[PDB]
This record gives sequence, C-alpha cells and structure tokens, in this order.
Amino acid sequence: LATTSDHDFSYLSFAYDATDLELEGSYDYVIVGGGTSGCPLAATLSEKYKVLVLERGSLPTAYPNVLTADGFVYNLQQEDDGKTPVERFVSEDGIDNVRGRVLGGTSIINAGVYARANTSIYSASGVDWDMDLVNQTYEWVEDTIVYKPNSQSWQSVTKTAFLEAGVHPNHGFSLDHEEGTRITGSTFDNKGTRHAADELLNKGNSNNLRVGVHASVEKIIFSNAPGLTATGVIYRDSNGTPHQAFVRSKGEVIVSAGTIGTPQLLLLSGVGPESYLSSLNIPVVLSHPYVGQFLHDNPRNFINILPPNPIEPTIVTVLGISNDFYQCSFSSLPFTTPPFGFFPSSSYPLPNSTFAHFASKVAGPLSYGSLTLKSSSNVRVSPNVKFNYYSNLTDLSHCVSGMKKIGELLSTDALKPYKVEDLPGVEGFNILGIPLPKDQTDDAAFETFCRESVASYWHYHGGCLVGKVLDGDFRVTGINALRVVDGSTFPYTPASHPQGFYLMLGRYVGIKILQERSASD
Ligand SMILES: Cc1cc2nc3c(=O)[nH]c(=O)nc-3n(C[C@H](O)[C@H](O)[C@H](O)COP(=O)(O)OP(=O)(O)OC[C@H]3O[C@@H](n4cnc5c(N)ncnc54)[C@H](O)[C@@H]3O)c2cc1C
Ligand SMILES: *[C@@H]1O[C@H](CO)[C@@H](O[C@@H]2O[C@H](CO)[C@@H](O[C@H]3O[C@H](CO)[C@@H](O)[C@H](O)[C@@H]3O)[C@H](O)[C@H]2NC(C)=O)[C@H](O)[C@H]1NC(C)=O
Ligand SMILES: *[C@@H]1O[C@H](CO)[C@@H](O[C@@H]2O[C@H](CO)[C@@H](O)[C@H](O)[C@H]2NC(C)=O)[C@H](O[C@@H]2O[C@@H](C)[C@@H](O)[C@@H](O)[C@@H]2O)[C@H]1NC(C)=O
Ligand SMILES: *[C@@H]1O[C@H](CO)[C@@H](O)[C@H](O)[C@H]1NC(C)=O
Ligand SMILES: N#C[C@H](O)c1ccccc1
Ligand SMILES: N#C[C@H](O)c1ccccc1
Ligand SMILES: O=Cc1ccccc1
Repeated sequence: LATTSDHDFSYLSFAYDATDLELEGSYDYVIVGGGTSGCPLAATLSEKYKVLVLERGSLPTAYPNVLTADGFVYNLQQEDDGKTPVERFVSEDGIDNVRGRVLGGTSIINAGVYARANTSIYSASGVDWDMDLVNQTYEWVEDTIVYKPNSQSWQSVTKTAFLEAGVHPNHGFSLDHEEGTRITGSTFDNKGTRHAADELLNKGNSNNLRVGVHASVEKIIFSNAPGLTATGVIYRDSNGTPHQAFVRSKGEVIVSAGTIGTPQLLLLSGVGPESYLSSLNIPVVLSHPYVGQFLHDNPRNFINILPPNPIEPTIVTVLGISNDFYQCSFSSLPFTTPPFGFFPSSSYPLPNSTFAHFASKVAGPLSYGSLTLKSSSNVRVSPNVKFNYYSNLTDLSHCVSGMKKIGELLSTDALKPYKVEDLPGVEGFNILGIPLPKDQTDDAAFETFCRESVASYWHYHGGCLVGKVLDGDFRVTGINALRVVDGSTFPYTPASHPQGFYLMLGRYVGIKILQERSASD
C-alpha cells in the first residue's frame, strides 16, 4: 500500500495538448484512452519503448474537484458541456449513467473503493493467467495509489450491521474479494486526496512516454503489410485539426477507450458486424460479429434512510460480500442539485438532510445487451447502449435475496438508532425514494421493487470479449498489431468493485507484451 501524499503530477512534464503534438508522429505503441487500464499499460510499455497515449479529456488539473473525496458528488452534479470529466448518458433501458472523460479515466471520478479480483475467476476466463505476475502487478499498483482508510463512524456502524445480519466471516482489513464483511482499501488517501490511474504514468520512463490530452481518436488506420494490420490512428484536436500517429515495426495500437469507447471506435473503424457496418456505409475492414455485443451492467438497488440525527459523510470502505450480491453503505450530505447517475432518473426526490445509501450490486450480471452507433462518423456522439436489466431471471432472484439482506440490516440493533419511530421490522425509517416491501417474505413484492427501483452500479463492462472478439493475449483476432485492454474484455464483474482488476490488467498485458518483444528480439 501507499502512504498519504499529494496527487503526483510529475507526468505533466510529458503531457501535451493535442494542438501541440506533431501532425504526423511515429511511435512503438499508441494507446487510445488514458484511462484506468490505459495509463498503467502505457507506463509499463514506456519502460522500453516509445509510447503515445491519446486521451479525449482534459488533465485532472482542469477540474480540481476530481482530486478530493468531498468532490465526488460535485463532479456528478456538474452540467455536461462536452468537456467536463463526467460524461452523462442514458441506456436504452432508461437508466441514467456516467463515464469518465479525463486523463486517468473513470478512476478519476469514481467512489475510490479498491478490491482485488475474486481469485477464483481467472481459471476458465479464456486467458492463461500468470498468477505470480498478477500479484506482482497488484502490488505495483497498490504501492502507488491504494491506501488503508481512516476509521469512519458511519462505516463502522455499517460494519456492525453487516455482522449482526450474518454477512460472515469478518476479514478485518483486507483487499481480497471474499464472502463476508471487511474493510477494504481506497484510492482516496487519509487526507481525502484522490489518487488515480494517471499517477501510474509516473511509473513510466519520462523520456519514452508522451501523453496527449484533448485528443479525440476517431479511427484506427489499417493496411496489408502483408496481412491486415493496424498501423496507427487518426485523432483530432480542439481546433478541429486531424493528426496521425503511426506505430513502427513490431509495434501495436492498443485500444483502452473503455466499455463504451472501445466498441465504438472499432465499429467506426470498420471492425464489426458486416451487415451492420454496411447498413451505415462504413467500409468493412474485417467482419467481427461480436464487437459491441455482450454489454453487461450490474444493477444497483438500494434504500436511502434519513436519520433523525445527522450522520457524517464518508467514503465507502466497509463491504458486505455475499456470493450473489455485494453491499455497502454510502453516507452523504444533502443535495439540491442531483448528481447525475446516482439516482436512476432526473425526477427523484432530493435529500434536504444527511442520508445513508445502502447499495446492493447483483453479481455477474447474467443479463446483457449491446452497443450501437448513434453517429456513423462522429466519435464524440455517445453510442446507444442497452443492458436489459433483469432479463435473466437469475439476476432478479439475486436482487431479491440482496434486498432481503438489506432488510436484515435495517432490522438490526445497529440501525435502530437511525429510525424516526420505533416500529417493527424494517419499518420506522424516514425513507427517501422507494421503500422495501414491509413483508420480508413477499418475494413477488421484492421482485417488483427490484425492477421498478433499479439503477446502475456504474460497473458496466464487456462489449469486446475475450473468446468473442479477442484471443487469450487480448489481440483482436484476424488483425495484427491491434489489442484491446480495458473493462470491455470480460462478461462478468471481477469483484464488488472492478477498478483494482482493470488497473492491474493494464500493466499485466504491458508486461506480457514486453516479454513477447524480448523473445522475438
Ligand atoms: C460514478 C462511478 C463510480 C465508480 N466507483 C467505483 C469504485 O468505487 N470502485 C471501483 O472499483 N470501481 C468503480 N467504478 C468503476 C470503475 O471506475 C470503472 O469500471 C473503470 O474505471 C473502467 O476502466 P476502463 O479503463 O475500462 O475505462 P476508463 O477509465 O473509462 O477509461 C477509458 C478512457 O478512454 C477515453 N476515451 C474514450 N473514447 C476515446 C476516444 N475515442 N479517443 C480518446 N480517448 C477516448 C475516456 O475519456 C477515458 O479516459 C465507478 C464508475 C463510475 C462511473
Ligand atoms: C496471489 O495473492 C492472493 C491474495 O490476493 C493469494 O491468496 C491468499 O494467499 C494467502 C497466503 O499467501 C492466504 O492466506 C491467508 O488466509 C488464510 C485463510 O484465511 C490464513 O490462514 C493465512 O494466515 C493468511 O492470512 C489467503 O487466504 C489467500 N487469499 C485468497 C483470497 O485466496 C494467492 O495465493 C497469491 N497467488 C500467488 C501465486 O502468489
Ligand atoms: C440466464 O443465465 C444462465 C447462465 O448463463 C443461463 O443458463 C445457462 O444457459 C447456457 C446456454 O447458453 C447453458 O449452457 C448453461 O448450462 C445454463 N446454466 C444454467 C444455470 O442453467 C440461462 O439460459 C436459459 O437456461 C439454460 C439452462 C438454457 O435452457 C438456455 O437455453 C436458457 O436460455 C439465462 N436465461 C436467459 C433468460 O437467457
Ligand atoms: C468467486 O468467483 C467464483 C467463480 O466465478 C464464484 O463461484 C464465487 O461465487 C465467487 N465468490 C464471491 C464471494 O463472489
Ligand atoms: N477492521 C479493522 C481495522 O481496525 C481497520 C483497518 C482500516 C481502517 C479502519 C479500521
Ligand atoms: N468470472 C468472471 C469474469 O468474466 C472475469 C473478469 C475478469 C477476469 C476473469 C474473469
Ligand atoms: O459501491 C460504492 C458506492 C458509492 C456511492 C454510492 C453507491 C455505491
């Protein structure tokens, strides 16, 4: 783990605005998306080769509130002017959501919860994992931006509630995703300073790594030398001037534009379903039926309580893990401006006092949808995405069990002091929004609750799966010098909170590439 310190912006020495980058550059590797996986990947590759990372968003310094824990809600509340770090979108299901648009990616605007992936998921994932390397990489990330949190009153209350409610065993402080209750790590340090993926750029070689911000990558360039190969990308700066960045022999273009951005860029570049691309007059580079398919978004269901006695805002650190659902509680100050994506719609009552948000994330999820373009030419126009929440009934069953567990928490001695009236069961609380069914044994009522109150846990992933679009080495099948490394590569969430795994993934693949270049050297 790391030690509390200011956000490290040393990498600014090699950060440039796209308008200042050359019109035509040559590198060993070009990384699209300076996000959660993108930054550590770029830093690792720069240890030996010339790397250029292209990020559409601004430097974190352009939006100071992304650098503190008490700025979390603020960023979500900010109006989307097309340049802000929080990009708003609404799935076809009608659920509000957001994604990062800034150097550091979504790790720069998230809730800071850090967890290592469930150790049992690597086995039949389609990737032959080097577990020694996986752990060395987690350590590499953790020693740079992960911290053991301060004790916090509300989180402690939540911990007592989980333990009283049978979420066992107790793991004390642990980073591992395991069944039971525990206090995990956070990317927010003990002074509330947010640390993120961008700082992993500092681990790279300052003479080999170059970062371009305000760089909108619109298309991947291909050629046959002699086989189909990615040769670079076209990106545009704030002046509307297009640039080109090419990769040299043995080099590669790696797309780390995220669950939403990666499939979008591939489609715009002619890599996707042939009939679909043709319907939009997009030249087909390679028919790839699964690009944009298998998009998953774990549903979030919750209960907001308004204690009669004020509680203090806290960062989530206490996790109550079950096999089918993951839970936690977020305490916060009241708002009069809605944080987009926090509640499912803009028409949700706002809290005028301090409140606690008990959240439940369904594992998986088994349900999935797809991503389609909204513009056949403009990469700045958000793609259409549908997740089909609860289309798979097993997900619904898990939501029911999960909300019943929340009901248990609400019925504990631990939460009694936060009720307005001493009533039986889950009754007695001042609830903001949709309350739980009073009868904890009414499954049908819980199913309706699950469906009508659903929101996004913001941990969407998939869209460019290993075994569907990519091979075990994250290469886009059928195309040379092209890989994908970010949250779009797997169908299910790796843990209650995925940033740890995606951060690790970036460097992991980076190391695999260096090992590959060593053997072929
Ligand atoms: C509100 C919120 C709270 C969250 N809280 C937590 C939490 O507490 N703990 C946790 O573990 N996880 C959390 N997550 C999820 C986690 O942050 C994400 O799963 C993770 O950051 C995704 O990593 P990524 O590398 O795939 O994508 P991203 O980090 O999003 O990175 C993709 C990058 O590509 C850029 N990009 C996209 N298209 C282009 C293009 N065409 N050209 C150039 N650049 C482009 C984007 O701007 C972005 O910087 C949260 C997510 C949200 C939205
Ligand atoms: C990669 O890291 C894994 C953790 O992220 C690690 O698994 C953990 O390994 C430790 C021992 O190194 C196990 O032991 C701990 O827990 C047991 C049971 O509770 C205690 O008896 C021990 O005293 C100790 O506290 C962990 O249980 C285990 N955790 C998990 C979730 O599996 C892997 O072994 C590492 N892999 C490699 C190849 O290094
Ligand atoms: C909901 O997700 C389940 C797990 O992915 C699906 O079941 C699985 O379906 C596989 C076929 O794609 C099959 O090989 C697995 O054995 C099976 N596993 C389980 C838990 O049964 C389920 O699909 C439906 O049920 C299975 C059993 C088959 O009959 C499928 O044809 C059904 O579609 C998913 N349900 C939905 C709504 O898709
Ligand atoms: C860990 O992953 C395995 C394999 O996918 C799964 O069976 C198990 O339920 C998961 N455990 C938890 C607590 O999520
Ligand atoms: N469990 C436990 C430890 O006391 C603990 C560890 C980290 C932060 C708060 C508290
Ligand atoms: N189970 C499961 C997920 O698909 C998964 C996620 C990351 C790595 C391996 C597997
Ligand atoms: O899982 C973390 C979290 C944080 C704030 C609101 C909901 C969930």
